[PDB]
Amino acid sequence: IQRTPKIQVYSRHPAENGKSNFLNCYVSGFHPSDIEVDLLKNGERIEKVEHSDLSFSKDWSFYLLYYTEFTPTEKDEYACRVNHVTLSQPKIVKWDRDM
Amino acid sequence: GSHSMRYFYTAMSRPGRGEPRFIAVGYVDDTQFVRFDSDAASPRTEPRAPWIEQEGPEYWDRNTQIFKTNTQTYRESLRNLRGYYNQSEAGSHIIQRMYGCDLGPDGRLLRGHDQSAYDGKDYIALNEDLSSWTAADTAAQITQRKWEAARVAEQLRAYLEGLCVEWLRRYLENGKETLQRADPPKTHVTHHPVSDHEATLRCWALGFYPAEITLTWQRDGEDQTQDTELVETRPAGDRTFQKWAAVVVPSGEEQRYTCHVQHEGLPKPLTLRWEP
Amino acid sequence: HPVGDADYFEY
Repeated sequence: IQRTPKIQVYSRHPAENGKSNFLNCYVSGFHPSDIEVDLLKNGERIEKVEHSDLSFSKDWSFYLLYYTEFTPTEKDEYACRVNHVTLSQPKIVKWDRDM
Repeated sequence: GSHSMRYFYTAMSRPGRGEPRFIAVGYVDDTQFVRFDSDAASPRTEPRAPWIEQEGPEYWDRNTQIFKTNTQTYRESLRNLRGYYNQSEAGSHIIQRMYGCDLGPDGRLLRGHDQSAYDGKDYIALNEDLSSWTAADTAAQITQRKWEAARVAEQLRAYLEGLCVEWLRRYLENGKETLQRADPPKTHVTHHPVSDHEATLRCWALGFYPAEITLTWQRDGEDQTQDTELVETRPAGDRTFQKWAAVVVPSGEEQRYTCHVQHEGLPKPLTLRWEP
Repeated sequence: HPVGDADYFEY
């Protein structure tokens, strides 16, 4: 009936502290299409996040890319927070630069 | 190479929250080139790739007319399907449609597609003969009967063999510097101890286009399908894609593992190992 | 370019 989102959090370019980059949260494999996605910096919602236009894969599941500019540092923590009808509570996935 | 054009329509009802939303996006291979969203402040077909911008006002007006009409038609279709499944007016439902044409590496039509789903389940699909339908259930049989009566397949066949291919070839030429350029993956292997007797080897592919790629790990020349963690290919946001494949191996056995990479952008498939 | 089936593709 419904499909829960897969979530990947990652950078557009290899991460280098102090160098501007893009933080991506890719949500995929989900159904139906309504979904809530925030990018977090140290646990706070980043304001002006953009996303791709709704599309879907051959199995009908939807996917979206959310992204924002960011400059990674050693201390700052980034994450993606996702809510969907299939989730009893929002799921938070931390950015791990090795993933 | 081989190329395809696809339009993806999503029509979603939302009782209590206005009329059903209709979105359409158009792709050539893995590159989106147009969108239309009935929820936009001023709904119109908008370019999403530089190479489509040169199309004239008549193109944009015609696209927008089609999508505006579709917005209304899909609202009727959503009502129809609710009725076909005896569903209440309370729930939100979705029709999805994906259709388009595939060309082989010589620009000839390989096959056409026109498939629909309701609430994420196969509903009705035009068969590869572009003449007959496969309906998933008795509800879709009603649609099938309607479409057979309205000569729908005949009209889609004309489109799929005609304008679909003509336009796709036009786009491929206009955007040849990108659409007909395959960018190979930049590859490397990383090593991460997970304990005293095991370590993770992760094979990376970055910056590739198109998205199709194969990343595998072998141990002693044998594929390690069951033991490999393979993430979904993901968009980087600059047109390219990324993927990795990981395997957990006994410490000291790292050199027995090889990562193999195949990508259209690679004349020679790659074989990599961890390089400490 | 999309197909102009809006006038006949009602499910």
